[PDB]
Amino acid sequence: ASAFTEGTDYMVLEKPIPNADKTLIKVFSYACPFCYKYDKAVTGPVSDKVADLVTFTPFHLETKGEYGKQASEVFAVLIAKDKAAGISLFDAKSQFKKAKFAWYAAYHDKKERWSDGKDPAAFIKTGLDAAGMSQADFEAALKDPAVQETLEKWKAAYDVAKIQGVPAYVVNGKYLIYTKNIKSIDSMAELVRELATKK
Repeated sequence: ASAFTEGTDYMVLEKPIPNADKTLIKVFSYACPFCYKYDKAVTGPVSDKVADLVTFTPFHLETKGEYGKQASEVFAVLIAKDKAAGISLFDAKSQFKKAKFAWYAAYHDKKERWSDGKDPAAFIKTGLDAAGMSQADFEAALKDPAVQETLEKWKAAYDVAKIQGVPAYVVNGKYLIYTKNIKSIDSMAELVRELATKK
């Protein structure tokens, strides 16, 4: 039927993310501990359960941390590359996934700060080395118009992140899930399916 409750399980965004129908967007930051937690355990299984209905669509939040935009640039490049190649963003071979988890580990587990903003080379190296992509290949791919448009789209992440922090899971660009009220993977997957099929 309909099992979930407006104002508790989810809310409608005042300003929807445009051009996002049939997506599960996850607004996240490399510098976000709960993003790491959810990425390790929840994001994959939930996305798998709803993959027949919505496409998993990461949105990186550039405003958080000293290297938010550098991370966004790398992620945008790596997602574009993975998707060109037909590789799932949860596949062991995903370059996006490798970079993402390398940064999560460095930042959250090893408390790496790469000289507090002054060493973007060192920051980018952590992600690119994990992904197996060269500095030169990254700077060249950054120029791709579709990558630049991804970066423009992700500017929308800030107003969504403000509401209840990150991670912020959004369905069809319209319905924001309350992270603190997520009960389980099985529950969240049904919540996403319910939201995805709203008129």
